Amino acid sequence: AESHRLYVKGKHLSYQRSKRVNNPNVSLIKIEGVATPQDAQFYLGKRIAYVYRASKEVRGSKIRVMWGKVTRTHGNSGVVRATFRNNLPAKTFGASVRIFLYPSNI
Amino acid sequence: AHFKEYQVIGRRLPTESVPEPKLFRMRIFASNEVIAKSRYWYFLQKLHKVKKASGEIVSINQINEAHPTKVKNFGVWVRYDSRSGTHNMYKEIRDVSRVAAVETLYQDMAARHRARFRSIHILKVAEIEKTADVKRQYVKQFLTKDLKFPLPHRVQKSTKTFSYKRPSTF
Amino acid sequence: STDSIVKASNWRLVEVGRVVLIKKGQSAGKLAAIVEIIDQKKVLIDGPKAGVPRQAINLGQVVLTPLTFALPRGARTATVSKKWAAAAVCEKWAASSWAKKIAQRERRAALTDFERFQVMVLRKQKRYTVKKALAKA
Amino acid sequence: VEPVVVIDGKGHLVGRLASVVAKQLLNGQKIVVVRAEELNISGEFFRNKLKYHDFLRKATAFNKTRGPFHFRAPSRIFYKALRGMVSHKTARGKAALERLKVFEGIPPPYDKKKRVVVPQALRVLRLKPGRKYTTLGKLSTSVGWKYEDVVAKLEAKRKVSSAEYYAKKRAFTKKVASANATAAESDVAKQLAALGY
Amino acid sequence: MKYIQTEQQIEVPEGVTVSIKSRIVKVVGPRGTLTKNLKHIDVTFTKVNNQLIKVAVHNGGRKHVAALRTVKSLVDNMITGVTKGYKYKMRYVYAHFPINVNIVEKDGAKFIEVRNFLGDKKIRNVPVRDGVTIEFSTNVKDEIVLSGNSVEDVSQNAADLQQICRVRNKDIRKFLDGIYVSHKGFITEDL
Amino acid sequence: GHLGFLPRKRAASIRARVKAFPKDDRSKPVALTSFLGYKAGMTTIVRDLDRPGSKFHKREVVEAVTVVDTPPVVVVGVVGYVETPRGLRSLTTVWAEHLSDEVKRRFYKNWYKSKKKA
RNA sequence: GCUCCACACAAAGAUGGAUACGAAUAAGGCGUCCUUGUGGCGUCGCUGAACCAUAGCAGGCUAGCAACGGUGCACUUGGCGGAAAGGCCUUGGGUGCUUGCUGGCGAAUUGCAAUGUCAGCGUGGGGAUAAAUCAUUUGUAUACGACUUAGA
RNA sequence: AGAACUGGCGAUGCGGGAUGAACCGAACGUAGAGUUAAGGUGCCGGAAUACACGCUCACAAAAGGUGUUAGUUCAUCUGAACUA
Repeated sequence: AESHRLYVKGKHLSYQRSKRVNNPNVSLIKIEGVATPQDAQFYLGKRIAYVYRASKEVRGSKIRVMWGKVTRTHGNSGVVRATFRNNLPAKTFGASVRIFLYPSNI
Repeated sequence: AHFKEYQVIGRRLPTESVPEPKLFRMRIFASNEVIAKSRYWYFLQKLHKVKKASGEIVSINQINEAHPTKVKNFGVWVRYDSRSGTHNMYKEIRDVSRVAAVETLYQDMAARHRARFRSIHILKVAEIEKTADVKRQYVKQFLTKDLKFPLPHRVQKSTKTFSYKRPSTF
Repeated sequence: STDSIVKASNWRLVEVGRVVLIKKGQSAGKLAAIVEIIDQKKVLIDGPKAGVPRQAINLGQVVLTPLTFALPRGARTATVSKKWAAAAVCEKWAASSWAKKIAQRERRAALTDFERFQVMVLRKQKRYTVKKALAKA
Repeated sequence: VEPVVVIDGKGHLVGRLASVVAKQLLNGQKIVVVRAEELNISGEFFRNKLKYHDFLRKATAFNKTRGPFHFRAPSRIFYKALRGMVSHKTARGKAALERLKVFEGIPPPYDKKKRVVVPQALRVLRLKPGRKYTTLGKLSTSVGWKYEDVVAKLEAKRKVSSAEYYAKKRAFTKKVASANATAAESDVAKQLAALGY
Repeated sequence: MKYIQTEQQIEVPEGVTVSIKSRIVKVVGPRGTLTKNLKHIDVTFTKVNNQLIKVAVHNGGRKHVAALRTVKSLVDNMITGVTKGYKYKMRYVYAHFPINVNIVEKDGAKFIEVRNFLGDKKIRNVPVRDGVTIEFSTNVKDEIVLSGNSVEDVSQNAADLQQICRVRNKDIRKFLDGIYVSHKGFITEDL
Repeated sequence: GHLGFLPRKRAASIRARVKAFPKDDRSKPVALTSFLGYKAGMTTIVRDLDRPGSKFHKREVVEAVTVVDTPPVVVVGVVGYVETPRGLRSLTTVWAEHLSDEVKRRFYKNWYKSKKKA
């Protein structure tokens, strides 16, 4: 096919933060097409994978990934807190985060 | 909030070897029960000499609407105090119940006349059973015959951050 | 020519006996009609037909419609029903292009994946025909 | 949702459009604003002119060279009121304020791309009618921006060329939009109508 | 108080045909057609049948109806402006100082020529518009008639003449010789 | 002194530049809108003049003056400038397809060591 | 900038499509009528949730049925775009594709997930081209600078 | 001025107050998940360009407004003086 995308796309935004103290445990995620929390409830628990490049070829491929889940809803507009294993670099606020579809429970 | 309107009846306590006092009754409009009993004490201290502990309270009721789908007209006598003592006031309110009027009155008292929920004391509310007893012009503005107006320049609220439409009122 | 050019701007008008499409509530996309008017904002709506309970409403929640009929001042449930079907507004409504649209996206919503695949292959064929036939002149 | 949105300024306000363009930058959606002349502001032309001048009298005493500057071409007024809303100290903001490109008019090749609007910053929707407002290009012309006459001359060029294209296109569509009518009512069309289209 | 509806009365006589864009209005008449942009009025026009027009502010207010009634006066000034027209007779008074006013056309000017009013060695000119009929009246010495369609314009350039004549610096009533508008009225009569 | 001229420092150019031009007119001949001289020498001239009403009228007068040497000047090429809502902008420089020596010499700071391949 | 040899990259965040009148918003499009209107008739909008595109090993190899399409690429006509034009249409052949229709062979073993893919290029040393500089001279410049001449 | 009581600071972090010895909360072992106080939810910045009815065009205290909205009391057919 032309389009093999199996994953909704999204934007990384912030770490969770107070007005001053951030808490870079849990990235906050914006999801494309979710405008509302009850839309979120579908996504909670899928596997987010942040994907980027490294010019030094590591495993035989220069494309690297961090994985992680999506835990709970955030705010009324449908931000969704995700926590990766190794926290997102904060180099990327507003970079495209991919939200796969599985675990699949419907 | 949504108001609810409580019939309230004090027995206020009978003295020694004196039975069954005069069982005062009032209609208070609150948003819940405790606010009511709060008032019924509050006013009832003033309306003649008593005291909270000295008295008692018996009956409480939520008096539902009479006929909630009949559009009804009202007029209302207010006592509210600012800066100095009150000025007893009167209005007319066109709405679908007793409660809806009372509410709208509160919002209005907050919108202009600047006296808060402690201060306002409903004296009496009444439906206007015929027409033409309606003096205030803004009310009977709608009492005319064959009444029509359009949407005053419809404002649609789009739920996205982009439209391609160059939207129109229409 | 001597007839004037003043015109037209014919819009929807609040008035008794106007079917309104309620856009949010427990109705959320049904029809009712305006019994009678309270003031610049609040009105009293109902129809027993589409199920909407008769209630006050603040016009924000509700969009007017091109369709209306005739009806007394402060009518009632049964009445508004009899006048309703008497006016056959349901037929009239659904006949329109508007309601065709609402029904359209409603159904496109319900497409099963496989159904959606049907839709792919068909539109491929149909497209191919229109392209064949067109661009021959 | 496009890689690059081309946003129109006509009929918008500043503060509202500014805020939105901002936050969208901080989430990394590239933006090219266009037709800055056409922008609007609350308030009559007087009040705005006063606030701007009262910003013209803010300078630095020892020397003006690094002190408060003043900008004219509406793109730069908008740009200002926008950049106030980004943190341009950090590398976040500076990485954002690069994603924003403001123009005046519609320079190539953005004519040929579909423009969009922001429904929450439009004037027609927001401001209550019968209440004064201001057009930006005016204000900026009266604070010394000189080029307004040229801009019109260029748009009165584009709009003509535009109108030609939009003509032919529509004309073309009349074929297809009518052509489909013969492919209608056929079986396959009956189905595609039953499958929800 | 937000009046729910408001309308005022307009009648278009058979002599004139009123054609209206969205809000922009043009009157056709025997004398001349008038064009006016109402875009700043914020209001709705309706017609009953062919003789008449009602102006409507829906969901009214004070300032807003204040604008409405004025557009009543402007459609009027268009109607009465074309057929019955407007005649303003201006009068340039002098005794010792001969006044020279000559309405001349240079480059298509038709501007107005004022001199030796209170002893000037320089020519005080006034610009003029289209739609003004100028005449130096015969049968009356020391007077001039300017007429036309638009109240706005005839009294506009009439006011613009009486204010080129300002006498300051000096005694106010010294010379009540001056430039005045003697007549304010129509062309017809008996209309 | 005046704050007209700020800031203080030198004029970076040996030849000045022309910061204005007479507007234009469409109905004229093609006209040479300006020209540049070489001032050579100061001097003084006596004369008389016609100035009615002035106290020097028809009256022999003396004042110093300045002379400027003015070679008749040679033209090579044309550049039209488009107008853009930034400023003007050039399109292309053109020339005479034969140039004099000196204008060639404008394109070399070192003339003798160069290859004259310009 | 070119040529030779020796050796180094490659022969702030993508994964269908950035999908184009303008103007008012107390109003406008679209089709249509006729004389050409500030006209008549119809109709639309109340979301882009739209529209196109989309099947085939990450997209193979092969049989035809229709139809002269659609589509690629490279040759190619012609015209337009100078607001940053570098973009768009277009004409003419070939080349491949086809999913509009029906065929036949291939896939595993990557073992139940842990993207699992499909965004000519500088080095340093030669040869050559054109320079520019220091230096030298001059003086309209000048404290040093810096600047202006001349030196084939 | 010192009169008394009674708190808080002195030995004291943390959330908010754009910033602060005196203000609003809040007791400090290290961590994980949840829930709130105080304060807020245009952007800077986490959170509703939410919904609702209304008002207005940014210590000086008594005031003036042919401002504006709603009421008060007097009399005709709308007026007067005022109150908010």
